[PDB]
Amino acid sequence: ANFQYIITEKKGKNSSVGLIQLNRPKALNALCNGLIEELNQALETFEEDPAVGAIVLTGGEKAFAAGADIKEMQNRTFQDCYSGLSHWDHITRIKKPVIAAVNGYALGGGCELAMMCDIIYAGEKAQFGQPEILLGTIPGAGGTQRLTRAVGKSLAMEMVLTGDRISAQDAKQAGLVSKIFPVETLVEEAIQCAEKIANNSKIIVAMAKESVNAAFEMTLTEGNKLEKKLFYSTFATDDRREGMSAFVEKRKANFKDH
Amino acid sequence: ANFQYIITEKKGKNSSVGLIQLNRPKALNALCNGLIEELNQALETFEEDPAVGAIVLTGGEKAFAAGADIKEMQNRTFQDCYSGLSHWDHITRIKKPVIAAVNGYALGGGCELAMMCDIIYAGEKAQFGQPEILLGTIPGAGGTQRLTRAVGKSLAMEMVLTGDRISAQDAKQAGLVSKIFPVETLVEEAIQCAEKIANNSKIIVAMAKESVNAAFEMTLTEGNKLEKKLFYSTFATDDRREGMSAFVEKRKANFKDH
Amino acid sequence: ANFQYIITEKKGKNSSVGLIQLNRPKALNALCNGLIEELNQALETFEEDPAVGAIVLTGGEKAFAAGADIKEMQNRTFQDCYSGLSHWDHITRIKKPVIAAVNGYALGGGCELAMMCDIIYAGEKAQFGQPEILLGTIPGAGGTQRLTRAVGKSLAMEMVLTGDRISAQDAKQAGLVSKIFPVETLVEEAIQCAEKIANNSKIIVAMAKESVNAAFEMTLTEGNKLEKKLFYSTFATDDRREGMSAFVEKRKANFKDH
Amino acid sequence: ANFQYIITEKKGKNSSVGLIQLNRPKALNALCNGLIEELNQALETFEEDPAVGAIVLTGGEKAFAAGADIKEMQNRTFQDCYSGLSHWDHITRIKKPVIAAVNGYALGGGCELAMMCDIIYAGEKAQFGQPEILLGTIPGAGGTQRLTRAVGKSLAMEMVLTGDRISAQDAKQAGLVSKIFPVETLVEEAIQCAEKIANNSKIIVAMAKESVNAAFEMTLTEGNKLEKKLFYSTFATDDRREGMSAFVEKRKANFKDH
Amino acid sequence: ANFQYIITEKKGKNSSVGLIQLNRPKALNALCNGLIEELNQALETFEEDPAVGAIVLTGGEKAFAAGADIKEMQNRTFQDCYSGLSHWDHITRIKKPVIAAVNGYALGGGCELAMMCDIIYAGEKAQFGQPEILLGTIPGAGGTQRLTRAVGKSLAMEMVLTGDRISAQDAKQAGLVSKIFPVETLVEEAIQCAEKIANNSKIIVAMAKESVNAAFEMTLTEGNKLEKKLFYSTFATDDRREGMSAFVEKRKANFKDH
Amino acid sequence: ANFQYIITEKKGKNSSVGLIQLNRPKALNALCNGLIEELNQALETFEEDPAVGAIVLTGGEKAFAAGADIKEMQNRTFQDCYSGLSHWDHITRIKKPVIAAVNGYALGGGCELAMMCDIIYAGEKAQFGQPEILLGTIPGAGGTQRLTRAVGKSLAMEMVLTGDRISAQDAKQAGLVSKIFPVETLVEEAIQCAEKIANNSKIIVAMAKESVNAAFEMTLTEGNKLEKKLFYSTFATDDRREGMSAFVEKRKANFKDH
Ligand SMILES: CCCCCC(=O)SCCNC(=O)CCNC(=O)[C@H](O)C(C)(C)COP(=O)(O)OP(=O)(O)OC[C@H]1O[C@@H](n2cnc3c(N)ncnc32)[C@H](O)[C@@H]1OP(=O)(O)O
Ligand SMILES: CCCCCC(=O)SCCNC(=O)CCNC(=O)[C@H](O)C(C)(C)COP(=O)(O)OP(=O)(O)OC[C@H]1O[C@@H](n2cnc3c(N)ncnc32)[C@H](O)[C@@H]1OP(=O)(O)O
Ligand SMILES: CCCCCC(=O)SCCNC(=O)CCNC(=O)[C@H](O)C(C)(C)COP(=O)(O)OP(=O)(O)OC[C@H]1O[C@@H](n2cnc3c(N)ncnc32)[C@H](O)[C@@H]1OP(=O)(O)O
Ligand SMILES: CCCCCC(=O)SCCNC(=O)CCNC(=O)[C@H](O)C(C)(C)COP(=O)(O)OP(=O)(O)OC[C@H]1O[C@@H](n2cnc3c(N)ncnc32)[C@H](O)[C@@H]1OP(=O)(O)O
Ligand SMILES: CCCCCC(=O)SCCNC(=O)CCNC(=O)[C@H](O)C(C)(C)COP(=O)(O)OP(=O)(O)OC[C@H]1O[C@@H](n2cnc3c(N)ncnc32)[C@H](O)[C@@H]1OP(=O)(O)O
Repeated sequence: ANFQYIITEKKGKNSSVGLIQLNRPKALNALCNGLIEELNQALETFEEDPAVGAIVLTGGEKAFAAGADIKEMQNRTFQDCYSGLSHWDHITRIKKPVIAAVNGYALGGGCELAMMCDIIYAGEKAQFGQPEILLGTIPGAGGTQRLTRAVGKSLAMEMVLTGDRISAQDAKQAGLVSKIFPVETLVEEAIQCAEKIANNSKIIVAMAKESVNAAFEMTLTEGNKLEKKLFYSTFATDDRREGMSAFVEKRKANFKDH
Repeated sequence: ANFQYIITEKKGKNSSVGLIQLNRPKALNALCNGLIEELNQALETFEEDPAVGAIVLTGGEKAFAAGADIKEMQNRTFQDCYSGLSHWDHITRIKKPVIAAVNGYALGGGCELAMMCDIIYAGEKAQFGQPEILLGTIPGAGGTQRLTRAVGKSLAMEMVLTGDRISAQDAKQAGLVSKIFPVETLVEEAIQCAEKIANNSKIIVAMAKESVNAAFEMTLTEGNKLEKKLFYSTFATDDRREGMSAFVEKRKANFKDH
Repeated sequence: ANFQYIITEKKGKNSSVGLIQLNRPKALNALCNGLIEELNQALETFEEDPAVGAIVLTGGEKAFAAGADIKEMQNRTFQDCYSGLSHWDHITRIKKPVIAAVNGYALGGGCELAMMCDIIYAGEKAQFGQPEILLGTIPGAGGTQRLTRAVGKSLAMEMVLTGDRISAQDAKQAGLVSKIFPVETLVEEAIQCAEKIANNSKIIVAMAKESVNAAFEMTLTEGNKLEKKLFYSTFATDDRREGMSAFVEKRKANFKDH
Repeated sequence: ANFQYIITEKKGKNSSVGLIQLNRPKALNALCNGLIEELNQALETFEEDPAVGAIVLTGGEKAFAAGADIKEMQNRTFQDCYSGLSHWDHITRIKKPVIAAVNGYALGGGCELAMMCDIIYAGEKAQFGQPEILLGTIPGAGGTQRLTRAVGKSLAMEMVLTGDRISAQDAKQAGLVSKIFPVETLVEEAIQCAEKIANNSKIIVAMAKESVNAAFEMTLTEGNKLEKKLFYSTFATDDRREGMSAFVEKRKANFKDH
Repeated sequence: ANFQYIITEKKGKNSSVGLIQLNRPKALNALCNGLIEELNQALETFEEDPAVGAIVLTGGEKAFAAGADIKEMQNRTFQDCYSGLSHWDHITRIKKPVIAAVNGYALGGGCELAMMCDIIYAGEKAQFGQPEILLGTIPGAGGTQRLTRAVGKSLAMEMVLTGDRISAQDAKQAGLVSKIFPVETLVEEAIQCAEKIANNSKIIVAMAKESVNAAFEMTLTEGNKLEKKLFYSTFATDDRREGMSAFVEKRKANFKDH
Repeated sequence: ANFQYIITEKKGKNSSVGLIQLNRPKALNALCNGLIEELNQALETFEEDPAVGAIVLTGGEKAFAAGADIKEMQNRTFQDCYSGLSHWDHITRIKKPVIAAVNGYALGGGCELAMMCDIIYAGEKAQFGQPEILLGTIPGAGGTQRLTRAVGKSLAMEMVLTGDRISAQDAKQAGLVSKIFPVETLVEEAIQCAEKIANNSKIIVAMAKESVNAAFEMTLTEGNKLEKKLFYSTFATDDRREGMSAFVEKRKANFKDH
């Protein structure tokens, strides 16, 4: 469509990386309903596009996304909430992998949106935080849940109770993010990692992703049994036969996505 | 009351931080029943004090606490356990946040009491450990559970099976504690974090704390749903209206704990 | 027996440590059905030897193990999977502690084998990875489950979806391994950790290992209650009464394994 | 809208109950994609109607519904499944209560659809079953999960593994259904149970329905604590003050749904 | 003490049974704060009385208990709940078994109190219900959790969403209660069950009770393992050795509660 | 082999049902190690037999099994249990369905062995119980877990804490067993049900069985998703195509176990 709040581009080898860029820089990309509706639309389009194997989500160089728009919630009631932040986690239902390339601020709903991605790459000056407590509320889209599971009780409690930000280097050391890149090459490096993934078999990559996600939803006993079943499933695909022949016949693999 | 084994003080801005100091230096604050009874009293008194928004728990410079009291345990039988270990985890039922400021030894029951706190700050010479195995027993107040969830299986196995101590630095790197301070300022630094948590609304802070804790008790799916209900609940308070107004109007929020 | 693929030896003080070494260096220790079978036999023999209190598992300098054997798997089918990698987790059923000493490559099934040990020590040049996705399959023995639980979602997703390796240093920082040592002393350092475990009471150590393992199978509430029960159980042993009388009596405990 | 497969109607005191009637009896209400989409829209419409407080779902007199449409499924593949039957559980996302009035056959997808409702009333000649196994497949929409949790392992295994049907009386005795009525008054009796529900506050009913559904997603300890939060949240509503004043003042309650 | 709203007595063979009778019949046993505090005291006194091995909780003939007390809840606010019905589940922490003998009404808080006992015996005219919804609130002490787990989703949803009562016979058929007896001998029949329990070893009974309770708190795999460790623990008591010796020696066991 | 304690035969149409009869009538089939060992061999042999699709497990007319062997357990110690019950749950790892046909007593370990089967059919004079508590021990092979999940808390507590037996009719009413047959035809009836099961595809039957068992190990969300995956799996098989072709061609299906 004609997007007012984001820009999308297809990037990388063979146009296989979908790039979604939040673009509301005077508001440092605060998450408003308008922008969320567009993000959701773009994610669905990329998800349905057969040439796209992975998505990179990024913002501007000073901010991935600072916050939601407070003015937009300022006047709601308990009843309003309860009976009526609904479309905020559509990103968790995409099957293809999604990499957040975070430069600058990722705060509040912004930190949450990044944690919902499968992988996070941070720029050198990135900063993460959940300042919701400073506004008299608490994180409402996994900020108390995905953060704690990544960084441990002590650091998550400190962040959620004080609102204090942490640096890209603290995030990486704690495992909230897995690489740090220079500011000017962040998105390009995220695009390469996405390309590498997109070169894999899509149906296998989707099973792997589902398998890793399952580790937050099951005991280890049941997570292993699920994994084992996804693993048996891969033997029903041509890609599995091809990847393994390629290694025996010492050649490169040619996946076809089934 | 007139405490035999602890000292309590009110501190920080407006006396908003309750300080509790273990004070049985002759036994390196070994946690005998009597001391635990006084601790639980001091915590309840803080909890009920409307001036108090956070608590700091600390020992002396040489030990936070060197464990449960081995002398009191020596002569117990399997059958004493059964029909008889009891008020050891009252601290987990306090709604207000509790920060452990650990200088020196925190071993066995003492490491466990620190890990039950929301946040741990460590002094430069602090040491953590679970030496229970060296007495022919295992950790009995979360030392195999909270430790493992903070530092990973490999280090928690190594600590629990050998009894080896780790440093403050190793504890920080592993996410068991979140900051390290010089010995002589640790307690002051912990009070400053406490005072920051105490400036926020007491009822919102209690909710946020409940939400974070819930990351250890449910799948990520039901944790996100429970957080969302608590987020909705915030919109039932005056302090949520006041915080959101203050952000929009760009002024200091004046929270009144409801 | 007469082993083709591994070498076993008894080591440490009084020969209390069973060492198992994978020995199929022309395939970089690839884990074929034959070798898994021997490995399982060697594990059962050490578990049954009353002289052995802990096991070290290791490979060569260049590789701990490069994976399941891709040539045996090549012509498997979805129905073969279903109706017939079955003894692949026998190691998780050994009650005595097992430490992986990983030099060089630990990839795919080899990374998984290491992650199933209680403790991992890594050599300076070690590398961990899950390159299954490059063959059109996913990790099938815990590599989406135990990895995620040790290193966090972001790093696990990146490793499983790209197949990229991580260094020993990255692995320690993320808590997948708990110590790093020079290539040449690695095994010796692992035998020392093992010998220390072996000096402790075998019954309490088996309990303490169970308890730590429970942290991935239950909520924190229930894990604490199971631990408490096993902690009560220790009071049924001679070793528990000795270990604590020793401390009180200012003398060396002498453990009898009961 | 112009519905092919279902009929809808408002019923009961003040048009408070929305009635959805599946209406493809030349195929015994076999649930083809077409019918599901229609079903799903009707559910949404009643969900958004501020006059309706409960929905009654029902089929014809001889079949509630005899499964998904075996002819639509005949030629699908394993890769079709993976990459491409999907809106089957929209009903689980409706917040208002939904009662299944089941006359005649409710088999396979049909039995699943009824088990996804909150309440099931059965006509005297109703029959429930999961005959998937007779087609070479297994239940795919909760038939091995919701059935087993309602009837116990022995009866579920017998049903799933043989395909045998059970009677309305066996279903009530086992707790899969909760009342039995004559074939010819079943719908009207469901409607009167729905109107009783619709007389209660709509926000409170939604909270209660969520509490009860959480019994299948959490341990009891966590389900109690979630329940407790929803219970406290009711005190933020006018409806609660109103129901409770009306008891005290011995008068009827007048609820406003907030 | 000198009780205002309850009566206690010791009954059974050798006065081995503590009987607690709720006694506020002019409010049908509405559970005000005051009565809750005396119940809790009486429970604690039987728990510590070494002559008592099991407790029987009953009410009057027309009512066991009609609920929490609506006049004391009437003016509470959301902030009251929050930063404030707290000692309501002390009965769940008593180690000795508690049997509810329910004659007459057990509604709302009163149904919940009975579901918190280990065993419920119902008189012929008893009725069970959760009418909270009719007051614009939801059950707040396990009514949506313990009821659903006993009777299945359909019947719990119907009860919680309509407020309708069910009979003693429906409750027994659904497994909410496990015996029905005549109104006039109900309490003596419950005493008989408690005396039988009290003749058994207290320590093994307590462990059996904990093992049954674990069935609502973990997966079947882990509850089997918890149970196995409790079963090994029994072999530390004299009573277990006595119990089996007596079977093999063809004589009566004499238990000694250890 | 030459079994001392059991008898096996193949039965039903096409000899498709493996019948294992416990045959140690002078001890009422008390389950000593020797008998468990033979039991497990007989089950493995039927598991591996491509003509067998289901197994019927039975005892004699007077006792299915009266428990673990009290004579063998008498002189065990705490410490024996630690290091040394072990192959007691091999039956739970069989993929083919197992039906217990219980005539007469099934008590203690014998009630537990029946509950470990997928389906229980009971003779008219069968009796179920957990009399462990009368020997000073608790159930140790699922008696506090599988029982409670089948019959609800109240009846399970009453059985486990008193040792009282329940009839066949009480068991069927509570959902512990799914059908009652006359004593002299019970085995023939169970074999007929096994024969139906064995008419279906063995690979689809095994997946159906694994799905149903999953209901005890996962929240409903994750149980539904695992089931979905299994459902997709079936589309990789020939039997799924054949069964669904057969309905539509209105002929009888010809399954080939793949
Ligand atoms: C449910 C919870 C269960 C918890 C279970 C547990 O925590 S089991 C407990 C686990 N923790 C312990 O095993 C650590 C035990 N303590 C030590 O190992 C050591 O004290 C230490 C390395 C920390 C410090 O050695 P030092 O030589 O500096 O100090 P020293 O040992 O002389 O201690 C000073 C005095 O405190 C006493 N003391 C120290 N630790 C104690 C303890 N846990 N229980 C009782 N008393 C203790 C001593 O015995 C000595 O008293 P006297 O010389 O005057 O007698
Ligand atoms: C349930 C579990 C499922 C597990 C599934 C898995 O683990 S799937 C497995 C995942 N792991 C594998 O993908 C890693 C494959 N291996 C490699 O990429 C590479 O070998 C390497 C990166 C380790 C290093 O390569 P190098 O070039 O240094 O060494 P090179 O490739 O010459 O390998 C040395 C010899 O070992 C053999 N070999 C190496 N890895 C093997 C493996 N995993 N399975 C079988 N055979 C293997 C190769 O064929 C060459 O054998 P010949 O020259 O005699 O033929
Ligand atoms: C993800 C979710 C997955 C769900 C997957 C599933 O539910 S698998 C589906 C499971 N359910 C099915 O097995 C039930 C199949 N139905 C039956 O076995 C039988 O129809 C019956 C026992 C229900 C009733 O038999 P009767 O003899 O009275 O009626 P009869 O067999 O003639 O059926 C009446 C008409 O309905 C059609 N029909 C009935 N059930 C159907 C189904 N599931 N798919 C499509 N068509 C069906 C038939 O083809 C016939 O139409 P025509 O004569 O015009 O052709
Ligand atoms: C955390 C936990 C939360 C728990 C929350 C709850 O249990 S909420 C509460 C839920 N339970 C209630 O909704 C049930 C309320 N009660 C009723 O519906 C009805 O009393 C009844 C069907 C039980 C019986 O009706 P009867 O007509 O036979 O008796 P009747 O209504 O005249 O009342 C007898 C006297 O008892 C008092 N009474 C009855 N139930 C009460 C209650 N739950 N709390 C306060 N007082 C109660 C009434 O005021 C009247 O006193 P006066 O003569 O002085 O006026
Ligand atoms: C991990 C799993 C742990 C499991 C733990 C358990 O199952 S503990 C086990 C729990 N189950 C038991 O408590 C039930 C024990 N048995 C009884 O209560 C009773 O035998 C009975 C009520 C079923 C039937 O009484 P009757 O008098 O008809 O029959 P009787 O008692 O004479 O049994 C006939 C013969 O078999 C023997 N016998 C019966 N049950 C036995 C058992 N569980 N272990 C060993 N031997 C047993 C008797 O000792 C007797 O042999 P001799 O006369 O030669 O002596």
